[PDB]
Amino acid sequence: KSEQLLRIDDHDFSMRPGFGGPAIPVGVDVQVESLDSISEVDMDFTMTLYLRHYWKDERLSFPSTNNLSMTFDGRLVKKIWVPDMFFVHSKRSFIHDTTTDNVMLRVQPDGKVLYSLRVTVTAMCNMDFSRFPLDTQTCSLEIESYAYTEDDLMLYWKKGNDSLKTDERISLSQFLIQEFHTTTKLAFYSSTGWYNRLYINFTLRRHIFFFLLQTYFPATLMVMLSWVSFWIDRRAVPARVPLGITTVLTMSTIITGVNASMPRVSYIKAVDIYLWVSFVFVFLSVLEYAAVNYLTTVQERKEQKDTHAIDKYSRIIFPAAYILFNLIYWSIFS
Amino acid sequence: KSEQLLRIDDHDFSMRPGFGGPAIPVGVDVQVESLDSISEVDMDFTMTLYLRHYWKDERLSFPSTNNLSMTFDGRLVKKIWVPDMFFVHSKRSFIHDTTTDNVMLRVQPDGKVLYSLRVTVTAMCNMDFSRFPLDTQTCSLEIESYAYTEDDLMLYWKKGNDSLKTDERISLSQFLIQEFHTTTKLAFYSSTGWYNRLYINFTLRRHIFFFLLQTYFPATLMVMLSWVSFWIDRRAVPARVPLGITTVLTMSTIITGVNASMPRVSYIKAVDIYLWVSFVFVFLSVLEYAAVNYLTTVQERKEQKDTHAIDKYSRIIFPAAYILFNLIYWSIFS
Amino acid sequence: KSEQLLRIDDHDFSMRPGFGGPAIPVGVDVQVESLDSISEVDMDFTMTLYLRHYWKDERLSFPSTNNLSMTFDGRLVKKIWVPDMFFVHSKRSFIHDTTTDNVMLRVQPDGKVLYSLRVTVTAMCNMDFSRFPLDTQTCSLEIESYAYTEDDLMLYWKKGNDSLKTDERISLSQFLIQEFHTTTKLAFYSSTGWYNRLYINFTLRRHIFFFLLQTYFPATLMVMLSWVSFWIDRRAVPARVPLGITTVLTMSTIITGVNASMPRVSYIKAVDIYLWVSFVFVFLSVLEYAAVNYLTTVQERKEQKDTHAIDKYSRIIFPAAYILFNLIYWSIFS
Amino acid sequence: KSEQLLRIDDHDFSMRPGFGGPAIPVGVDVQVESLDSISEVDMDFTMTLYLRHYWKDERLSFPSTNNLSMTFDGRLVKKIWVPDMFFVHSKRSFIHDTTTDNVMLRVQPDGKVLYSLRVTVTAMCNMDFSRFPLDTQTCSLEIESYAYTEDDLMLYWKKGNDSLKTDERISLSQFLIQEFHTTTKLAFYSSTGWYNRLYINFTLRRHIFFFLLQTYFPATLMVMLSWVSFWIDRRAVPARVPLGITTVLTMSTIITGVNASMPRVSYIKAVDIYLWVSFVFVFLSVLEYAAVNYLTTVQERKEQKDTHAIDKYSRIIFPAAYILFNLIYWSIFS
Amino acid sequence: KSEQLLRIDDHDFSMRPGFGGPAIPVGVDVQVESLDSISEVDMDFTMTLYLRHYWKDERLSFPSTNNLSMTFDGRLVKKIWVPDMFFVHSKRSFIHDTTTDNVMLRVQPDGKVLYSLRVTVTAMCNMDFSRFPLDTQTCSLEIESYAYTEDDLMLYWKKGNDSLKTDERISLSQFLIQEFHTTTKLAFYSSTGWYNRLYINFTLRRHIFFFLLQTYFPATLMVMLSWVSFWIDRRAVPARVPLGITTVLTMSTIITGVNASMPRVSYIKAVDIYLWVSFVFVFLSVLEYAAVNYLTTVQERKEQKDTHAIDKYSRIIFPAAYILFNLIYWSIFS
Ligand SMILES: CCCCCCCCCCCC
Ligand SMILES: CCCCCCCCCCCC
Ligand SMILES: CCCCCCCCCCCC
Ligand SMILES: CCCCCCCCCCCC
Ligand SMILES: CCCCCCCCCCCC
Ligand SMILES: CCCCCCCCCC
Ligand SMILES: CCCCCCCCCC
Ligand SMILES: CCCCCCCCCC
Ligand SMILES: CCCCCCCCCC
Ligand SMILES: CCCCCCCCCC
Ligand SMILES: CCCCCCCCCC
Ligand SMILES: CCCCCCCCCC
Ligand SMILES: CCCCCCCCCC
Ligand SMILES: CCCCCCCCCC
Ligand SMILES: O=c1[nH]oc2c1CCNC2
Ligand SMILES: O=c1[nH]oc2c1CCNC2
Ligand SMILES: O=c1[nH]oc2c1CCNC2
Ligand SMILES: O=c1[nH]oc2c1CCNC2
Ligand SMILES: O=c1[nH]oc2c1CCNC2
Ligand SMILES: CCCCCCCC
Ligand SMILES: CCCCCCCC
Ligand SMILES: CCCCCCCC
Ligand SMILES: CCCCCCCC
Ligand SMILES: CCCCCCCC
Ligand SMILES: CCCCCC
Ligand SMILES: CCCCCC
Ligand SMILES: CCCCCC
Ligand SMILES: CCCCCC
Ligand SMILES: CCCCCC
Ligand SMILES: CCCCCC
Ligand SMILES: CCCCCC
Ligand SMILES: CCCCCC
Ligand SMILES: CCCCCC
Ligand SMILES: CCCCCC
Ligand SMILES: [Cl-]
Repeated sequence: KSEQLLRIDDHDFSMRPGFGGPAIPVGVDVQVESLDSISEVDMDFTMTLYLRHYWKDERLSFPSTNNLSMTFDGRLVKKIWVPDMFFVHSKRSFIHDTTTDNVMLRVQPDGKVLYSLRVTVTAMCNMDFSRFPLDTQTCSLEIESYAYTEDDLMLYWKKGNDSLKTDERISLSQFLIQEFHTTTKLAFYSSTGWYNRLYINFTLRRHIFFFLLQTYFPATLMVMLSWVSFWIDRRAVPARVPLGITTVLTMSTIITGVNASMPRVSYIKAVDIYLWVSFVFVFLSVLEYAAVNYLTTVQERKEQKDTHAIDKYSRIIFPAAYILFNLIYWSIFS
Repeated sequence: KSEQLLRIDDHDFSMRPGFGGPAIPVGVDVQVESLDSISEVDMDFTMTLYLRHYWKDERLSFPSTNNLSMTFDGRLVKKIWVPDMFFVHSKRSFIHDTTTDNVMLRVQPDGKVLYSLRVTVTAMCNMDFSRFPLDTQTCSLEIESYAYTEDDLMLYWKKGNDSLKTDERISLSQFLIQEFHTTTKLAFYSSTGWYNRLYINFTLRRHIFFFLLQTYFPATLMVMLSWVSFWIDRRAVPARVPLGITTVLTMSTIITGVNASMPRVSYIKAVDIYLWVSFVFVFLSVLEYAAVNYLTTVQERKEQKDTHAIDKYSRIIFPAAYILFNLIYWSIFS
Repeated sequence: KSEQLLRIDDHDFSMRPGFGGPAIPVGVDVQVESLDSISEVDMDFTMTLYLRHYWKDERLSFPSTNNLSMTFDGRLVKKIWVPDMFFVHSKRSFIHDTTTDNVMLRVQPDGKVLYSLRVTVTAMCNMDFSRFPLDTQTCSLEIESYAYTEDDLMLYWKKGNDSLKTDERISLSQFLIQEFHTTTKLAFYSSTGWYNRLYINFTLRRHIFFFLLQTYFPATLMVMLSWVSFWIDRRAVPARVPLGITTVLTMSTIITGVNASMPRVSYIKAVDIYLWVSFVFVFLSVLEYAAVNYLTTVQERKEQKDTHAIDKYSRIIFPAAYILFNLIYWSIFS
Repeated sequence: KSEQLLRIDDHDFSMRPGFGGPAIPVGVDVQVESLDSISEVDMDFTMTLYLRHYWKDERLSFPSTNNLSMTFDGRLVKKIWVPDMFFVHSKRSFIHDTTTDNVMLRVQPDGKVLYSLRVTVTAMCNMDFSRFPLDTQTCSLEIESYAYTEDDLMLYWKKGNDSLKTDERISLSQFLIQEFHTTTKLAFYSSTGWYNRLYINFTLRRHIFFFLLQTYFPATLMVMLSWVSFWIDRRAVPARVPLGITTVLTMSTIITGVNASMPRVSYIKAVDIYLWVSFVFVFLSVLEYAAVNYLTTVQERKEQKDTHAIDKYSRIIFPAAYILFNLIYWSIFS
Repeated sequence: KSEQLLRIDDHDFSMRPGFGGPAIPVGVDVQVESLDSISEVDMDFTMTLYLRHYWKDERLSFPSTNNLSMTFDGRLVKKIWVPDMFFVHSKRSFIHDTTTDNVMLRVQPDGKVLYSLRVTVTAMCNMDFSRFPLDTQTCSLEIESYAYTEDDLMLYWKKGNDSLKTDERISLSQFLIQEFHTTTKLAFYSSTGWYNRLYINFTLRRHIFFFLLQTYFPATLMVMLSWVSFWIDRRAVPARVPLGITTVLTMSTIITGVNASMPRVSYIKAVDIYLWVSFVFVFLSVLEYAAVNYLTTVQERKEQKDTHAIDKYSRIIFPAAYILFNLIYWSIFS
């Protein structure tokens, strides 16, 4: 029996190696397999990875006439001591178990141990959509011991920045992923003490040109089209009025569609500001012709009893104001 | 063996400490980690937290030459007595178990015990949307013993208002969170008796300006635009009619979009009242020109065989009525 | 040991109390905690409640110098006999298990037993939407023994109509709940025999005014607006034609939006009938002016080589027909 | 002890009754309780039913002074032999377990056994939507032994067509259910051999009138309305042009709404063909007036330097072509 | 007892057959039952299949007077050694367990073993939608040993390309499936070594004509309709202006609907390019008439104090440019 070579019943495996003395160091390596999904409304992401641990335990040393190691499955875990790692700020996770539990244990003749498992985790990530669609987001995954303070267990990256590997075909449907790196920091709990915590960081970005073409282009085109009325004869009322009222209707339908396609985030964003400023511009264009028509009718009635100056001034004033607004807007939001 | 220092087999752990005598006090502390989501249609919220208990049991005292404590995992729970807490008015919950069960047990040499676990819970919360989007909501989470009356188990906050801690980056996508505090109250069951119950309370609010700009602005702009027709010559029927009919169409499309974006709550809200009053105003504007045109045609036919008074009165009457309505509406709903 | 006071190993708990003789009566009480959700497409509802049982078993009597009872958790259930209740016509259910199983057992010194558990269940409910939104629905939850006929187990409400309690803040987002009561009836299975079955009944209703304002109002307003054209001069073709064609477009957009907001039920309802009758009315209004214009052009051409009678008759005929239709419709559907 | 009357430890229950000899027959009966849901996109359905088995095993015979049978729960299943049935072409299933496992076992004194359980299953069903909404679908549920060939286990319906029962109130929200019946057929696996397979069949249909009124009616009405322009004076260009352009807009909005309400199936259906033919008809109507106006302007200019024949021919040609198309279409698709 | 014929307790089943010597070969066969679903947003697919293994183990040989084999259920798996296969790049999987675990074991008298199970798996698949809807996708499923390198376990297809079978009625709602085949490749892990990996490949395609008719047809028809204005008299301003403004509105509504029906992929696709080029064409058509009207008004005013050349040139220039664009576009994207 392979389990009789290790004196399982001759040791108490309820206690850590080296109990009573200096803390036992544990090394960690991580391989990211894929990103599964992201949720903007719930502000969280899902990931699948391999987790590996390294430490030494003299109690597991066995005699040998060569240098071959023994491999075990997950059934041996319950008979020995292993680190109790958990993910911080996580919402749900589980360990794969098809066709059997995805757990492996390797023991060297001198007592070195390797412990590996395959897991999926969902973690929180606070997001800010003030500068949408030009916004940038940063995420992290956290690992910590649940019951062991730094005085008993010392947690670190096995090989520094080289302990993190990522799959070559990791990608997201609506985001670009960049700048993976790792960090460490100490955490304090008033109940027990200080703990070591490991981090994995990365950054997310959007495709700008797609959003530009979908949103900014039609509004600008509609604003430019609203200016055509300034060059039509003021005596053609049945041409002048329905032009403006149909332009307002088109702008309203565009805004409603754009709202219907965006993530349901209930606070002001930059695109909304741009759209509503364009709406206000379209509205003022109709007000202008209203004034011009009333003034012309009053003058004709008074005379009874050429280009109007308002149109001549508007032809210059409206484009200049729109250009100034664009310049300020793109200086603020880059 | 660490478990041989505690006389597990020398005691009956089916019975509470102090059985037959005064009730055993139990203290509680809670740390909120994050809010996960909220559902307005189902009226419930989800939360993740740490739960901690404190009590004393002489049966667990062990001799020691120092003052060091022993730490245990979840496997020891089934061999001893622990409080049976549960969440009241909850829909679902579970305990995290990756990479192993998130449970810890600490025993002092004098028999003091600390019991901590990490859990996610979904709880009900009745909501009222009468004053939407200006409404405010209050929520609470409840904790109670399942089988032990106050005569056997006394439940309380360990440190009063200081027993509650919240994460510094707790936030919701579409809500603002404020005013966390704790309370206690007694509950009565006719089957068994009286029980102690603990509460955790907080308040929710919306972003007003976003809803204002999305909903109230376009309706007001359309109502103001409908008034332009009063200043156009009454002899331009092909300009007067299509203006009004297109304004009605635009208002209808706006209302349909606004309905399509709101949570599916099937009873009257304030925003609906505002929108339909604006719709009625637009409708009356078309009726006005209908009357004016019929009267003018009748007068011309009678004569055959200047500004009309109706327009002159409407130019003043319509804005005043709209202002009065706004004043009453914003006095009622603040 | 508390379990040594009951002679567990001295009895066979695979057989019911009183085996071989008259059936053992069992009493039931239910407390409804909340309604969780409802699904109109799948026609089912979800509920959370406490379930309690009462019976007597002499085998569990224990000697005592006082009149105190013993309390047990769910671990004792597997060592004794308990009733095997199940929910009929249910889709899914489960028992809460945080922080431990929500089960309690109380034994009196004379052998009386109380057995309580907390459960969530989803049950079917056939619905008929013919009279939507004026429809009414009735639901029920059913409880029955799985393996025991009335000759072995007699099931009844412990205290008649007083065995049912409901929470004071039970509510649904889109429904009103009323008229809770209980009933019993016998059921027959050809495989085994007759069984007792318990019922819990309640009724559901909608908010009428919300649906009225959302649906019936705009259609009526559009039908009334379509009548304006009868009072405009027949010589203004460019005003008469686009009015009607835009009214048809507005009505079509309204119908499409109303369809987009309703539950996806694929058979005819009353609201659809009302909407399509209004659509037909709008369509006939355009046909009327088409005829009037053709007749006027023919007469002018013949003469070449005042109010038309059709308009004068239509002004009276259309409103009367619409009023008659409304009267019949609201007499049929109340 | 009831389990001591059956010599459990005196027999090997790892082997089928009659091992080494002729195959043991097993009879099956099924009672359908309800249909839970259907998914057109994923093409599958869900069902809840009772499953019952019948066979004889001499090893379970026990002496008795009467003819009473013994009833067992699911805990005895693991101690004896039972058939290993499974559902073929299924996606997921489970056995109900509230308040305990829904399993029953009945043993006669001569060794006859009845084995019943309550289960929910989701199964695949390939669907074809070519003739939607006039299409018809056929479904089936399949049952088979997992490890036993016909040489060891013979599976059949206990009572032929009478072994299938259905609930009197089984219904689906958007479908009609009819023609339940059962069949059997042999299946071959190259790995092991031949197996018996049982079938349960039924048929599904839609409500035709609802779809007719929702889809076909508005398109026909719009096509008929487009013909009005043929009877208006050709000199009223501002009435003729906007009529046609608004009719095209209305038709486009109707088609978009109809697409938005239908199941997301990405291949051509009959309703789409009808809608796009109507669209083409509307488009040709505008082209006609374009030609008429250009020809009239050319003739007036040439003369400078009555009803047009095109309108007279169109008034007859368009309705005849539409009627012919309808006749062919409804002859093809019935 | 059947398990006493195999000397279970006389062997250590924690170690592979042939331990210490050459690697043990294992053969694999797969039968695909159905495809369950696909997700374009999450880029993954689901499948159900049977998995079978073949190998030889002398430790399981038993004496026999004939050549009959013994069949076992899943309860024997835990008492012997079996290969630890797992799926690479998978998101979730599970083994069916109704009415019991779907596992079978067959042992020949000489020690040959067959091991079969039924499983459902969801796997990742990176997709590229640049050429949508004309795009093509390739997918694969991967199988590998979790703890055994090629030096200990040799994995291969049992019968080459004949080891893969597919159901005759496998289909997807919105895709066509073709070209199933298998491949093998070696993989390297720096932690342990080299591993054998098996592949299953297939290809996906769309229905082109459906997308053509739904998307490309209406845009082309609207572009062609916008050209009608070039043939109308330039003196009919109230006919010329609203035509163009309504054509722009119709095009915008079409684009919004098309966007509302497509999978939410946030980057540029070919269909978007086609739609926005058509939009630009419609916009230029309105600009043309604006210029023509201004020039005519200026000339009339100057004279005060026939066909215009712009229309004559446009009638030829616009269709030629559109044809050239179509030719280039369909040469690029085939
Ligand atoms: C809530 C933070 C300030 C947001 C400012 C938005 C201003 C937009 C006004 C648009 C007017 C048309
Ligand atoms: C149901 C509680 C009273 C709601 C009152 C709403 C009144 C709105 C009328 C709108 C008329 C256009
Ligand atoms: C299917 C049961 C009869 C439904 C009758 C509906 C009649 C509505 C006709 C509407 C015509 C515009
Ligand atoms: C893909 C199978 C043939 C489908 C034929 C559809 C023809 C519809 C043409 C509609 C033209 C407006
Ligand atoms: C992002 C890769 C290049 C995409 C090029 C799209 C060009 C489309 C322009 C449409 C102008 C109306
Ligand atoms: C904001 C004013 C709305 C009414 C303006 C009507 C036009 C006035 C022209 C003098
Ligand atoms: C008619 C004079 C020129 C009109 C266009 C002016 C554009 C000004 C942009 C700064
Ligand atoms: C509510 C009345 C609808 C018909 C009114 C038509 C206009 C009348 C002008 C005198
Ligand atoms: C249902 C008839 C459709 C064509 C009617 C065109 C108007 C005719 C006026 C005499
Ligand atoms: C012009 C005569 C009165 C027009 C309105 C008549 C309404 C009739 C409703 C019964
Ligand atoms: C003006 C002559 C009759 C117009 C309608 C003809 C309908 C033909 C349908 C076959
Ligand atoms: C398909 C042709 C589109 C341009 C036609 C413009 C009308 C021509 C009238 C002679
Ligand atoms: C000369 C006609 C000018 C028409 C107005 C153009 C304003 C927008 C220019 C892009
Ligand atoms: C009026 C001269 C012909 C107009 C149509 C020309 C089409 C050119 C396509 C290359
Ligand atoms: O309850 C606790 N007191 O400290 C810790 C926990 C859980 C997470 N590890 C540190
Ligand atoms: O069934 C009961 N009778 O009292 C209680 C319960 C459950 C919740 N604790 C108090
Ligand atoms: O299979 C059965 N034969 O009778 C019954 C069942 C289940 C539900 N209880 C009565
Ligand atoms: O793997 C198999 N070889 O034959 C069968 C199976 C499963 C389903 N029963 C027949
Ligand atoms: O952790 C590992 N080191 O090598 C492997 C694993 C898992 C998958 N098998 C090969
Ligand atoms: C009218 C558009 C101006 C854009 C300027 C952008 C400056 C970075
Ligand atoms: C016309 C808007 C009036 C708003 C008044 C608000 C008073 C608090
Ligand atoms: C025109 C509406 C008539 C409503 C009558 C209602 C009778 C109960
Ligand atoms: C114009 C509709 C004709 C319908 C004919 C139907 C023949 C079965
Ligand atoms: C105007 C459409 C031209 C299509 C050409 C296609 C060449 C393969
Ligand atoms: C829209 C503003 C017009 C101002 C006329 C004096
Ligand atoms: C805003 C334009 C004013 C023009 C004054 C003549
Ligand atoms: C819309 C009301 C008009 C009243 C004319 C007297
Ligand atoms: C409602 C306006 C009435 C005007 C009377 C002259
Ligand atoms: C819409 C019907 C008109 C009838 C003219 C005689
Ligand atoms: C339907 C109206 C007919 C009028 C006859 C003069
Ligand atoms: C729409 C086709 C018109 C043909 C004129 C000759
Ligand atoms: C398609 C109609 C042609 C008419 C010829 C005079
Ligand atoms: C739309 C471009 C018009 C150019 C006139 C010179
Ligand atoms: C783009 C058309 C230009 C025409 C020049 C006469
Ligand atoms: Cl006009």
